[PDB]
Amino acid sequence: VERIVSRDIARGYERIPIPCVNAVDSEPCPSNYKYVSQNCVTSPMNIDRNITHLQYCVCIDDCSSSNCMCGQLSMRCWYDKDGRLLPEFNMAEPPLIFECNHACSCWRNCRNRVVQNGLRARLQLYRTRDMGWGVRSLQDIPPGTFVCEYVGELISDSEADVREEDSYLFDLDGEVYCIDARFYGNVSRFINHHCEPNLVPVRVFMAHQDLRFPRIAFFSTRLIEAGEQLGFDYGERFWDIKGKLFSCRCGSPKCRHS
Amino acid sequence: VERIVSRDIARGYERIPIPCVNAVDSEPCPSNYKYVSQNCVTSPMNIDRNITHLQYCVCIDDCSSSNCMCGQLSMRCWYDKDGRLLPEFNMAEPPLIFECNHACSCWRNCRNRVVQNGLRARLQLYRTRDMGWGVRSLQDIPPGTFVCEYVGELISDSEADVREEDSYLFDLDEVYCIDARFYGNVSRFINHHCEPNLVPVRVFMAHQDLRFPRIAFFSTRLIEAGEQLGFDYGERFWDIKGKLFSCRCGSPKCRHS
Ligand SMILES: CCCN(C)c1nc(NC2CCN(C)CC2)c2cc(OC)c(OC)cc2n1
Ligand SMILES: CCCN(C)c1nc(NC2CCN(C)CC2)c2cc(OC)c(OC)cc2n1
Ligand SMILES: C[S@@+](CC[C@H](N)C(=O)[O-])C[C@H]1O[C@@H](n2cnc3c(N)ncnc32)[C@H](O)[C@@H]1O
Ligand SMILES: C[S@@+](CC[C@H](N)C(=O)[O-])C[C@H]1O[C@@H](n2cnc3c(N)ncnc32)[C@H](O)[C@@H]1O
Ligand SMILES: [Zn+2]
Ligand SMILES: [Zn+2]
Ligand SMILES: [Zn+2]
Ligand SMILES: [Zn+2]
Ligand SMILES: [Zn+2]
Ligand SMILES: [Zn+2]
Ligand SMILES: [Zn+2]
Ligand SMILES: [Zn+2]
Repeated sequence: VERIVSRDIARGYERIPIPCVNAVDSEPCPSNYKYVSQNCVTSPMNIDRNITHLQYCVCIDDCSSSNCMCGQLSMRCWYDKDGRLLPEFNMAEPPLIFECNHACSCWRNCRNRVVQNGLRARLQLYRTRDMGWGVRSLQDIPPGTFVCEYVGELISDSEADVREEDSYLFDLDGEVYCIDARFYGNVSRFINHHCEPNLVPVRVFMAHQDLRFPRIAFFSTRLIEAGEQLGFDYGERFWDIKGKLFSCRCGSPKCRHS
Repeated sequence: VERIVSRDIARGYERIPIPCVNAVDSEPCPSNYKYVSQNCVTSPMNIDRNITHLQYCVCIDDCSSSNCMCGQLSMRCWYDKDGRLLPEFNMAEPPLIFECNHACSCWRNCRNRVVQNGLRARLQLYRTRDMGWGVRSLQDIPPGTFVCEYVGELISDSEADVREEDSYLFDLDEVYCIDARFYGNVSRFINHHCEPNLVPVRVFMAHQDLRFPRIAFFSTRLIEAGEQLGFDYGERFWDIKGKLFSCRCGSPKCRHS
């Protein structure tokens, strides 16, 4: 029996609801954090938002030509007309993506705008048998589709150094910064690690181009089938620390942390 | 002959297009500014965005009850079920409005969220006969409706002190201004009227830094389809510009003619 413990963990802040179900145990919907749909701060982060520091394009079309400066900052625009990454996109070593912004001459519906349009896929928080909560897709997701952003509290490395919990940390890259999704986060905080992951994180710039503060967008690395759990590779720093305490349960025949 | 010089001056950044028409002269659509749908900065404004500094409500409903703590911040929520200001709203002395935010327990579709849902009314930039460009409504607007935000570049009082062009300034109160001269939305084109159909209301949404209210224009009366929008620029504007020109609003009670 699959109980519905929340019809929407986002309380309407996403384009569609993100329900939560539990077919495993009696645990209620998680409530020891606050859902936020965009990154937040406690202590101030001096993100450079001077509008005159944005690089921008002067395109008179839909930004599908090689002359778009935003595509050139991205090496090329990697988006097809449906917002999916081109097959040539390097999933193993992704470039920086510079989406168009409000300084550009183009319209809000131009080709180079995907992550700034926000989560679209139908996701569901659910109780796994042996890895706590996880996130699954309720629909087929084609390859190269934007799935969700890793959203949370932006903090300095020195602030991360003095927090007891580091199990919900994403390192952004001298002065380095982190997204801590422990106390404030979106759906991405519940995604478990997989060693052959169906999501890859991509560093993206949209409303600002402060290179210290990429936003982290997960794109699908393959066709994700309806019902599949999402996963990304937490990376070597997470496992250098947590491997002391537990081993990976992703179950991949190519698992690297078992 | 009414020429359509732009189907949408906002290039798709608003919920609806804002066309521009000219039935008066040769002038093409204005292009000596950059349209933005939300406030921007050049020099940094240290707006307090610490999420733990937000006051918030714990409502278990749609925030239509007497107990919503966000409504209490204005003594009460002033929005009805259609998002319009209650008849008792004091147009002559508007309170500060604190809308719900992401720290509240309520849902994103609660009652206390209007200005944060963005411009909805069907507006049009057009060429007036004797006041340059103006903005008109294409639809009837009932009283108390959110029409548009005064959007532009947030600058300090000392920065405004050294800017030559001051015809697109809105004063917020160590005071700040919105300068819509170089970056602005549709509101930068609204002309002054001495009996205005718009009133500016100070609103707080994603942050509650009292130095930086956002300026939301609400209708003071039923605005008729085709009517030009206007607000009262105030005494500081006319104390300065009265030296150069007189008011052309045409009101029989005009105060700056
Ligand atoms: C530039 C360094 C950024 N910093 C400080 C950091 N620290 C982590 N952990 C601890 C922080 C608290 N101190 C008591 C011990 C170290 C940490 C843990 C991660 O995963 C378990 C992780 O995954 C991606 C990234 C992490 N990043
Ligand atoms: C909080 C900052 C208040 N400040 C500095 C200011 N200055 C204005 N104007 C000038 C700026 C350049 N100096 C040479 C002379 C004064 C000004 C003009 C306005 O409308 C004609 C107005 O309308 C609402 C508001 C204005 N506000
Ligand atoms: C960001 S959380 C994922 C959400 C978590 N499952 C929960 O219930 O809140 C990361 C934590 O989940 C568990 N986890 C995630 N991936 C795992 C994996 N591949 N193997 C074992 N545990 C994993 C570990 O406890 C890890 O510290
Ligand atoms: C913020 S702008 C309004 C848009 C302006 N009509 C334009 O074409 O850009 C303010 C300027 O418009 C003109 N204006 C606005 N209201 C006026 C009024 N009631 N009487 C005379 N001129 C007015 C003045 O030149 C004023 O400095
Ligand atoms: Zn372009
Ligand atoms: Zn573009
Ligand atoms: Zn661009
Ligand atoms: Zn593994
Ligand atoms: Zn409430
Ligand atoms: Zn509230
Ligand atoms: Zn509310
Ligand atoms: Zn007048």
